[PDB]
Amino acid sequence: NTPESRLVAAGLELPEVAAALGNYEPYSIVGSQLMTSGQFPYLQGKLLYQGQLGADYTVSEGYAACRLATLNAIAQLKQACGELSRIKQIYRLEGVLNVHQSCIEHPKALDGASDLLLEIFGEAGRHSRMIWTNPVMPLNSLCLVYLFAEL
Amino acid sequence: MMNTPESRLVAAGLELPEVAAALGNYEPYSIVGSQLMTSGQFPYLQGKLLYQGQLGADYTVSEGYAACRLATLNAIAQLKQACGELSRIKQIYRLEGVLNVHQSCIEHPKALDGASDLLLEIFGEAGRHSRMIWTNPVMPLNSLCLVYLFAEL
Amino acid sequence: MNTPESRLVAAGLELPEVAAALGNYEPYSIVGSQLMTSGQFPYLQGKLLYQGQLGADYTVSEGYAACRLATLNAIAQLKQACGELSRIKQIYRLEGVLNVHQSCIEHPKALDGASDLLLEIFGEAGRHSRMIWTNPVMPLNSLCLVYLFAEL
Ligand SMILES: [Ca+2]
Ligand code: NA
Ligand code: NA
Ligand code: NA
Repeated sequence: NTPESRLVAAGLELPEVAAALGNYEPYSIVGSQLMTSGQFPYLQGKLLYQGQLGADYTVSEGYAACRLATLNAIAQLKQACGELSRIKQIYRLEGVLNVHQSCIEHPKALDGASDLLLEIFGEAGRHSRMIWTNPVMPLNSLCLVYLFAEL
Repeated sequence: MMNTPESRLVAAGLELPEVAAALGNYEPYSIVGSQLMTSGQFPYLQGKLLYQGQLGADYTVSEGYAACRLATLNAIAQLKQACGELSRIKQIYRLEGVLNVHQSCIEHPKALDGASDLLLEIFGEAGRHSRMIWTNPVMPLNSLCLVYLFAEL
Repeated sequence: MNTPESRLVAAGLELPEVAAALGNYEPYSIVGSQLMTSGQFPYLQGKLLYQGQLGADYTVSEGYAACRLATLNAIAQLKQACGELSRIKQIYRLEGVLNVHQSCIEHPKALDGASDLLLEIFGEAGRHSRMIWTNPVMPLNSLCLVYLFAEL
């Protein structure tokens, strides 16, 4: 029973992996640690969420956005390791959101990422996390997600 | 008798707080190999978030220093829960801190020294760390700061 | 041999003197085979050359120049730690912070100043993943801060 089967059972198709925005690699590996560059909420090559939590998007939409960015991040991890069953653990999630001052519910939005990790990787998806808000995002994305995996 | 981090906390008159619950569906710490890393730690005292606002607007630099010190005390409580005896930590090799800072203030590195100085006070040479610092406009719980620690076991 | 040092020479780049910490922390630390710097600034001859905000005070090409200079500072730090830059197996990660005005989202182009220098100087050993942030307030009002992670 693989992460891939769970994606199928959840009705989730892994997107095509997006190109870097600059002269960097989409992931790197040091020893047993695999880490992604920033992953966006793309669907069918379109950046679906462009704006700010609390102003343009509700918390439930932010949740959806972090879920989709994480699906993109998982696509990136699959590209890197072939079979997602090779991943011993997704030990760390780090996420950035653009958030209006009137809203401090961004940890709920980032649960979109956390929840998918647990859904797809099970106990292997239990992770620590970091959260940031930034005023300006690449592509005006609502969010950016980074994953760290142990092989 | 023994020069443990715990004895230094006692000597400093510092009691470790109870470890706060996660704000979402994540672990308070994770371990990969010999690397133990916390999730975000807040300046809680007796279950109350003591600093809520922005450096330079709501809090002075010395208050930010105190806030980062308290968040780091919380982070040390988290580490103690994870490893039992803080003597088991070979080094706190990295501190990463976030503050909410008003444009009129660039003395946030001095605030984050509240964290760095406590790591050195409590862990001695094992507390020597590199560090990252960020400012963010919006914080969870409107906290003035958030601290993350990374330790080698 | 073609080495990072020889490539710096070829690019006409001199490594700056390594700046002091802004607080009670180490300029780098090491866990296992992983070396990680603290924040590195765009210093030239001991002067912080870029103080302000991308899109407001500095253009994208100036941001690129700033990130390049901060990265040259970071490489100076790496050379101090490792002695010979050939001993670095890889610069596996770059993490950069910029202060950026709402009117500008071309900060990834500015951070390419850092990414491009790593590739120019370290070649294949300079291929890295990266993280980018924007923060409203920076230490020393620097335009940018760069952090490097190297495998030893
Ligand atoms: Ca990191
Ligand atoms: Na909307
Ligand atoms: Na006040
Ligand atoms: Na200018």
